[PDB]
Amino acid sequence: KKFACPECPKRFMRSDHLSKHIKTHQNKK
Ligand SMILES: [Zn+2]
Repeated sequence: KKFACPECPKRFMRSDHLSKHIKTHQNKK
């Protein structure tokens, strides 16, 4: 529900710091 790294079952309260986190899930490529 809401926004949150769809890759890992975590929880966040924003889209900025939340996006930067998912940025490490797709290193390069
Ligand atoms: Zn994640």
